[PDB]
Amino acid sequence: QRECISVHVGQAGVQIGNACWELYCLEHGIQPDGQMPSDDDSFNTFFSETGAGKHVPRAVFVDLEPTVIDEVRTGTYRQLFHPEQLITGKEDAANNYARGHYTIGKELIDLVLDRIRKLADQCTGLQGFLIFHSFGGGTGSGFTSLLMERLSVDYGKKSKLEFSIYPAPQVSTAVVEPYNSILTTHTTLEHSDCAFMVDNEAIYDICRRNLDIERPTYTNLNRLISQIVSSITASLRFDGALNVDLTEFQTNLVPYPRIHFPLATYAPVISAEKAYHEQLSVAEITNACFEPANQMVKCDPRHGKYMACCLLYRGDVVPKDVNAAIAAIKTKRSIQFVDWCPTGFKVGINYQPPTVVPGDLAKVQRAVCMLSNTTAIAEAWARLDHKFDLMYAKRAFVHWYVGEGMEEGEFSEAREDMAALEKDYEEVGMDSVE
Amino acid sequence: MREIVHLQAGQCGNQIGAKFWEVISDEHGIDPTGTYHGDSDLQLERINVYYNEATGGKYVPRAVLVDLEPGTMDSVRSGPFGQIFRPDNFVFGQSGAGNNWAKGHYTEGAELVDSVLDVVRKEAESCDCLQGFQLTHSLGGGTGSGMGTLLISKIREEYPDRIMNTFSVVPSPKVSDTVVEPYNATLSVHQLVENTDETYCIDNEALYDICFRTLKLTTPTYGDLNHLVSATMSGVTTCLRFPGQLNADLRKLAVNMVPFPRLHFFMPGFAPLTSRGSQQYRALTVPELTQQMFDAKNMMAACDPRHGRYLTVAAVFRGRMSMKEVDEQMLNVQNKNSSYFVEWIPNNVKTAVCDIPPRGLKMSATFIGNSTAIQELFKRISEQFTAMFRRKAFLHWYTGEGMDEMEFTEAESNMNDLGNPVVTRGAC
Amino acid sequence: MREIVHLQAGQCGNQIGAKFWEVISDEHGIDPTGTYHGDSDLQLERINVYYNEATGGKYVPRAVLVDLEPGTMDSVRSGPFGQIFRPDNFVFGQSGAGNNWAKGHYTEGAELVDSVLDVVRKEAESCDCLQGFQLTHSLGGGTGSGMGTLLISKIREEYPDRIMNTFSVVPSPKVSDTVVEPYNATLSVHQLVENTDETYCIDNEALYDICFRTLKLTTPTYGDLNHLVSATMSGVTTCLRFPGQLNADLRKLAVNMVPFPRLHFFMPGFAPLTSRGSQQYRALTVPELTQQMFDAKNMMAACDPRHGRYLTVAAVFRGRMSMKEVDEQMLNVQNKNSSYFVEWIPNNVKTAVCDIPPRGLKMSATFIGNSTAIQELFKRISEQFTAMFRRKAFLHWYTGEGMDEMEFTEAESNMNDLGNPVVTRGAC
Amino acid sequence: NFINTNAANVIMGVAKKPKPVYVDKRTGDKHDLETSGLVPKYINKKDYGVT
Amino acid sequence: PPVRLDALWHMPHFQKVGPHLDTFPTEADRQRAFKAHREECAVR
Amino acid sequence: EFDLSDPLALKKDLPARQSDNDARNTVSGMQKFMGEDLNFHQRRKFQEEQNREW
Amino acid sequence: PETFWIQRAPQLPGVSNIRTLDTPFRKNCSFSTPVPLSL
Ligand SMILES: Nc1nc2c(ncn2[C@@H]2O[C@H](COP(=O)(O)OP(=O)(O)OP(=O)(O)O)[C@@H](O)[C@H]2O)c(=O)[nH]1
Ligand SMILES: Nc1nc2c(ncn2[C@@H]2O[C@H](COP(=O)(O)OP(=O)(O)O)[C@@H](O)[C@H]2O)c(=O)[nH]1
Ligand SMILES: Nc1nc2c(ncn2[C@@H]2O[C@H](COP(=O)(O)OP(=O)(O)O)[C@@H](O)[C@H]2O)c(=O)[nH]1
Repeated sequence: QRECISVHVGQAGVQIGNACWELYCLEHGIQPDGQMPSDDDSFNTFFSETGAGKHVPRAVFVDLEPTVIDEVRTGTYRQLFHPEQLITGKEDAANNYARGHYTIGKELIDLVLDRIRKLADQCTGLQGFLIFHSFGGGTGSGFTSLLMERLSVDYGKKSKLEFSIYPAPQVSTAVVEPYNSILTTHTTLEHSDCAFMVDNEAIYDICRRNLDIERPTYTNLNRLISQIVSSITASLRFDGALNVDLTEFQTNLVPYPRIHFPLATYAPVISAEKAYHEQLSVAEITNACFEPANQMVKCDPRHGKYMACCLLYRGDVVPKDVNAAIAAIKTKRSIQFVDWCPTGFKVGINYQPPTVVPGDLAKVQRAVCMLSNTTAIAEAWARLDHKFDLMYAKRAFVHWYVGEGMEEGEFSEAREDMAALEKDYEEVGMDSVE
Repeated sequence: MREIVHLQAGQCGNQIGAKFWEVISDEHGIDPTGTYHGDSDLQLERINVYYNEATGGKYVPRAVLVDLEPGTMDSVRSGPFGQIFRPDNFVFGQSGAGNNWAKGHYTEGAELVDSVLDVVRKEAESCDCLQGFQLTHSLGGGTGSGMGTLLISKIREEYPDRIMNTFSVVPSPKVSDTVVEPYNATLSVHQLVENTDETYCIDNEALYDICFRTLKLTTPTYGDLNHLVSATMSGVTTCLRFPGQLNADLRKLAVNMVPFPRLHFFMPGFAPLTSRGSQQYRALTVPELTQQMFDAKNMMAACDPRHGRYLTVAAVFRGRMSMKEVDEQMLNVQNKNSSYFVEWIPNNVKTAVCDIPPRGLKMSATFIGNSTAIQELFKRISEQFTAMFRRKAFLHWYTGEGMDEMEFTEAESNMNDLGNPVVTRGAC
Repeated sequence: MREIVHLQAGQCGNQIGAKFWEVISDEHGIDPTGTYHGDSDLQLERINVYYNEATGGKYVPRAVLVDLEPGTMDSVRSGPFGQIFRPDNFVFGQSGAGNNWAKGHYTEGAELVDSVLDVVRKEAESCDCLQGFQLTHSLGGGTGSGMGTLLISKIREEYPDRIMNTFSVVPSPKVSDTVVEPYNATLSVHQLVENTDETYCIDNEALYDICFRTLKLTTPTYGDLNHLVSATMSGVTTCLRFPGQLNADLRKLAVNMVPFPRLHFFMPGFAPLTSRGSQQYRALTVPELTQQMFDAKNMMAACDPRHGRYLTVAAVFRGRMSMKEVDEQMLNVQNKNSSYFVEWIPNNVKTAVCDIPPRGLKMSATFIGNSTAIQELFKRISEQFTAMFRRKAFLHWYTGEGMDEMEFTEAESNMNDLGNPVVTRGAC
Repeated sequence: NFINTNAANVIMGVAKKPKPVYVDKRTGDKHDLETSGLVPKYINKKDYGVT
Repeated sequence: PPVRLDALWHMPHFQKVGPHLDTFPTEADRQRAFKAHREECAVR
Repeated sequence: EFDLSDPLALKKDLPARQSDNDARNTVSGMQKFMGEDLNFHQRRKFQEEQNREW
Repeated sequence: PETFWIQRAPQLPGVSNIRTLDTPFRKNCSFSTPVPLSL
């Protein structure tokens, strides 16, 4: 009665998916074959017993290009995912939102919505639809938009979170990313609920400084994103003190209509050696989530004001120590906070200590995950705009989009609404002087 | 599954693609006789990109082998990997190239293009989804220019939504193997521009410079010159043949590298290269890879990037490597060289990483660059064409095969109308 | 972590650097095959200053060997520690300077400096925090003067905030190996002034003085003369390379050793020096190191400091040793010899103590001295120049290479402009 | 002026009305929509219900 | 000194975009808040 | 993933062409080419004695 | 004449079928050889 359908879309997705579902498994026991090595019903949030003792993941990996999903159809977890829940296609989407929301994407939509319906007609109480994608890619920005919109047509006002890889603040692995990103935000600004954002450059540093990994790859990063999906869903899988469901993150975060881009930040992300010298206490873990060097989205939260921050304490966290910490962070005049939000600190205290994947990160008996909606994400939208404009000015790399189904004009309407978004962050910022 | 129809025209294209099939069958574990004997199951996962399956577990390369001289087909059939191609795919005609674009484009070349298209249609409708075509030729000379561009036009007309990569060997300034290289190149670039999607200009000057300065060979010859081109041929088409993190196939390189339809001329490069004396002094890492990729000694065209701003760059790495090094090194190149990159494309460098390296090597990387500096390659051909055309030199047989002065004038005008966009985008 | 790009100009500079690299390789425990064979883990702690790591645990020097003749590269490669350098940074030229500053600065030097700058840019790129550069050259002669100073100027253009340490073999009065060494020295001192950060004036005459009288050698060689230089090279850049108390690197020594932005000519000296017949009678202690260091017979330049005022003095001791004795054997000097020291800078002596001593020796020290007496060398070179310039001689093969008449005149003008601010401070 | 010509080219162009293709299997098998019976195509004829 | 660029180049065509979030009460309240926005963002 | 994070990785890596006849080095691994004439000196000696004899 | 070509002959690009033994650089136009005109 607490199931959560997960639609992983794109390399990033299929890849964060591998990481996410490995943690999911090691947590409930489900071995890389389904058969749980028991000789109880918590697994239902993500798994679905067949009766023969096989637990099948409740997910729909979708990628217009093979390769990524195919390495999952021939690997350790090749017997867990039901073949028809790993829906690949034939041709890619060349980092072109156009061929993801119009041409080579509107063909896989029918089947994916189909599978999503069967994984819904078996749920006794769906909580939402956690969609994982990358703002910067064909399937990531294209299929998600189409999928999100078509979902809204069906599942109407049903929750639909969006863990995403926000464009980088300097690195970037594409030359057309800026475009796809602005186009995506536009088609999902009104169709998505609370889209969480994790920048890669950030995790890269958090892994070189806090997790002692000099040369981090996508897997080190992916596995940390899995710990975040755990805390966000921990309450509806393990017992705690202040449970937090997946319908409250839309209410206790998204303030006004458009604004819906919370940012992620994890706690006790230490590294063995540097854990033999740390009391990882509720306070330490919390103060850390508000340090402008851990925010997993390079966006110095100091150059902006907090709008709503929901903390999620997973582990041995005395309820009193939580109230104490939030108090201390409030006093600190460095951390700011808008006036229209006296109470801006939400708290969820579960009990299951963070799970240790045989790989990296320390065994902590306490850890928090903050999800604030800082107005300091405005810098990011401005940087994305500088980029979109530096190119749209010479209608560069637009032939490809008009070369699929995106009428030139759409590019304008998109950036124009992204400018509206920026003007919104200005209003939600200014404090009534009355 | 996606697949690529390979085409090779002229002596140059035939020999380069022969070395290419040698390289890629070495990668995929295919023996000379066509069967498979390798070591990994990740080699037959995507073998249906270049090899059609036959009876008895045999893999026949999908390639159309076109030439107008009936000796280059014989040499390809008798080469190292000669008993691997289809005998039907050896399409030819007992005639002469005569290193003549008119004789390759309006003559017995046009009398052979129908049989060539029949073979191409066989290999293109023996498919389920075809990514596109990969033609290898030389612009300077016959066949590869004439048959090559005529095949380019008819294949583009028949299949209008498939990617198309042409590896063109373009004439060289200091030495010329044929006299009428500027005529053939001027007549061929006009067909290259408004037909193809990815054109790779490989110059013999840069090939010999890699042979001398980087590799320090004693007697470099055409086997090694085509080996260096097969380098980038293998490097570009690796994400759709072997698994990786952040894959990028032909169309996903073309989208990120072709900002406008006229600009698709690239400068390839492959850079785990070192001499046998400097081999034991190496420190093979991703920063060393970027160091060898971004210098103007490994790039395989005779065009200096110091004379033009980089429009787009793509780096297709091949090896087990950290993505942090790759992202930070591709940022560091852009930051340390600011005036060599255009400002209106922010972060104009694309990254792809495949896991499986080339066999026998820990780690490789291929470079592709669309730059302003493709100026000089078309310009020198334009002044040489103007010099040889003002005095009507070597032209009576060009008009004897059925051409006109206005087609030559249009070819020169379209060479200049390719030069001016890459003039203006090099100056904001 | 810091790095030092080491560059070598001329035959003399190449031999000096060859002995320097033998000394450093012995000091860090690196065998001629390039790998590590040592006794302590402190050798690998800061080995990433002069060496970069390669495959198989092989450390390669970050040295650029530069010469205009392909005859010294062969000797360095055929030397004992010859198979340790990169084969690529042996930058030679198929020409000859022929003992000519004009042919070092305004001729074939101008297009060989581009290749050297490419190599130096690669070596500086492979360094996260480069401390600076270390050029070994001879002022009197071709290559080392002209190309050396041109390289110094262009490296100053490329990297402004990095220390430039220049070991310069200033020509001697007593004996001459080149007739035109006054012209070369006069043209090189100006570019040493209006560029570098620290210049160490080593003199062949004083090297012979040390090797004949102190070491009591019978037949000294250029190997011994270079050994004396390499000793003070290691003694100067040993605090940044080995741990110790009161460390001092190149920038610290420059800060405490130059009072004024031009006055960066120094007088090195390394003196725990014993004869083989006097080693068993040595009582090596802290006052003996200081007195042999400060005696005016172990200097490495023919500039007798008792004729001038010590503007600033720095000393880098090496070994496990006592700090009252450190401070007291320098306070004793400062108070006992008061007229040889300037009065406007009290306590004008800098102390460094490296802990790890030179191997085979218990305890050592090196010396750097900025003094009024260095003006003796410049008056001597100026008198040689004004003896040879008034007759307009040895000059057609300086003006025919691209120079002008007046260039020598402003070289002499700045050469005597050095005459003022190291005589005014010697006479307050 | 090639900037203005390319800008006019991308401004004044209609795109495709692209061809409808649907994928039925997990592998990616494409099938055309009109020729298959899974579309109303022959309902809207001119001889429907009349001789 | 490490000088800073002005505001990043955005389109002069897209600097005239109207609002999509009427979070405030009456219009004079809005400009009187934005006067403090100008004055407090002015440093010291 | 300690293989791409090991401080001692360069001390256990091998050069691409460790020997003149390495079994790893093939057509795909581009460290062994065909124009590098090992047989250059012996070929010149054979040619010179041929010239002599003829 | 012993040449670099005649050493590397069965690996060179532009060498036809070596049916005889003395020179690999003979000409073996037997594969091209259109089927009506062939023995
Ligand atoms: N953690 C993680 N992030 C990834 C991974 N792959 C890509 N990303 C991020 O996502 C961005 C692009 O990924 P995607 O949008 O998913 O790529 P795609 O949609 O599959 O498009 P193509 O694979 O190029 O056809 C990159 O800029 C990366 O920052 C991954 O495997 N793991
Ligand atoms: N890379 C490479 N280039 C070649 C080779 N053989 C010939 N070429 C080039 O091909 C050019 C001439 O070929 P061409 O006359 O067009 O041959 P044709 O097309 O059969 O007429 C010359 O300039 C050569 O540089 C080879 O084996 N490899
Ligand atoms: N210390 C030292 N000095 C040397 C050595 N070899 C040459 N010199 C000095 O170099 C001077 C002549 O070298 P030079 O002509 O300038 O060589 P160049 O720079 O290549 O032109 C002589 O006066 C020597 O004193 C050496 O091995 N050690």
